[PDB]
Amino acid sequence: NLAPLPPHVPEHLVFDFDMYNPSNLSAGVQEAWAVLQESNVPDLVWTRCNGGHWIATRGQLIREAYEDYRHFSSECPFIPREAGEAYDFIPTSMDPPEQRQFRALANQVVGMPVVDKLENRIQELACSLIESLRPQGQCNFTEDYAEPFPIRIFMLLAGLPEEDIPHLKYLTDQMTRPDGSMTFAEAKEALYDYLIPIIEQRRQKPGTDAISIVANGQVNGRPITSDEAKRMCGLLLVVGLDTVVNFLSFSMEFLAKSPEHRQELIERPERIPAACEELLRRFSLVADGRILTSDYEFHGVQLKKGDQILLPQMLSGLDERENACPMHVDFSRQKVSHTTFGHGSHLCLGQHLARREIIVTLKEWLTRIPDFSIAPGAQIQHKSGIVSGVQALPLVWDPATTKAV
Ligand code: HEM
Ligand SMILES: CC1(C)[C@@H]2CC[C@@]1(C)C(=O)C2
Ligand SMILES: [K+]
Repeated sequence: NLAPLPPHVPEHLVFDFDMYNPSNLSAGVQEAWAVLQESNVPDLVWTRCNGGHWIATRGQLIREAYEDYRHFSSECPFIPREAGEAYDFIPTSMDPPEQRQFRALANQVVGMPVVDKLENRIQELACSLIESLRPQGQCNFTEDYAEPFPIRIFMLLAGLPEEDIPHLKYLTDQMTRPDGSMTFAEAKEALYDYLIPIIEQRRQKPGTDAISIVANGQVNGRPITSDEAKRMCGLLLVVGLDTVVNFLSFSMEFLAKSPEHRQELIERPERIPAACEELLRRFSLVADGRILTSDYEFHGVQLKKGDQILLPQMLSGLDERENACPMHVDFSRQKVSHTTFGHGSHLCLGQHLARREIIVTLKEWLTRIPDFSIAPGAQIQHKSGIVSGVQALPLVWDPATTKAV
């Protein structure tokens, strides 16, 4: 359904892109979004889909808008508007200066220092999961590895039982790729219904888990409030259950379809880190945005106070203006440019944990299962939203070609 065109939006800037069900989704989600970068498409367009909103299509504008928080506010970061209005997670729903004090505490529970403490656990789980699958000669990658690996590690640090995964995963997914059964607001309240008692429980009897640290934390010298802690932990759950999980599947789908690249990493393991960065660019998957704090002329386009603008983190690296032959994957690419982990004051705090999980996966999987492919006749389906993903990824391989170690 298309919303009536606002009086200030000129017809020549209309491009009805649906971020939750893009026209060319069958060609791959990144490819579907890339249509926004075709020759005849303006740098900034307006779509009448999902209530109506602007979409910056080039890395230059995306980066600029993310840096200018005075005009582009995070107060309402999601499309549709009802979702952005209900969205109140900390620190993502705040703009500087207020945002910074909470960011410092968040970095404390998901930052590099935390990764170091989880290193052995992360390594051990990846190897354990892969070894268990190796002899089967097949797997449903999304549910057999992409989900359990990142999620179990997260539940470990958050001190939450693994049996709670199904429910929490469902809720998080409704906030990024809603199936229609729940509005963002309904999913949020369900998430908070789960968290509130745990936070109070851990404020009374503090543990060493991430929820306890946040719950009993301080924000620039003063005690964090119960609601602030709740809004912070809400973000942690979403990010721990619906980010790396999706990216791993895009990366493995690609490797399953390209023996050449698998071979390159097998022969030269030292290239894994660089490969991780090139895959992060090519298979970027996030797209959220901002709301205009006032009327503002941006790159020749008149934006009105309250207008929502989608700033696809995914598009910057796919922009041929930033990377030549953007759809081509080259692990030796000289200057890999992207905004996969965001840009500006809200730059991803968990990117170190994400990269570690990606690199460990690449290394340990290729060491045990060097040769694999997409299951016979399988047609991989992608899903689009605030965070895009892969519906299912059935893989097959000959056990005789694997190495247990
Ligand atoms: C492939 C994996 C990941 C991607 C692509 C990703 C992407 C992003 C992006 C684009 C933002 C900024 C959004 C905005 O500007 O509104 C962000 C923020 C954040 N991310 Fe990540 N993320 C990933 C994994 C993680 C993980 C594993 C954690 C921790 C468990 C994490 C924690 C955070 C936090 C706390 C913020 C909010 C920072 C702030 O608002 O100041 N991220 N991430
Ligand atoms: C857009 C994001 C990827 C960023 C981290 C999780 C996410 C869905 C948010 O709500 C903020
Ligand atoms: K809001």
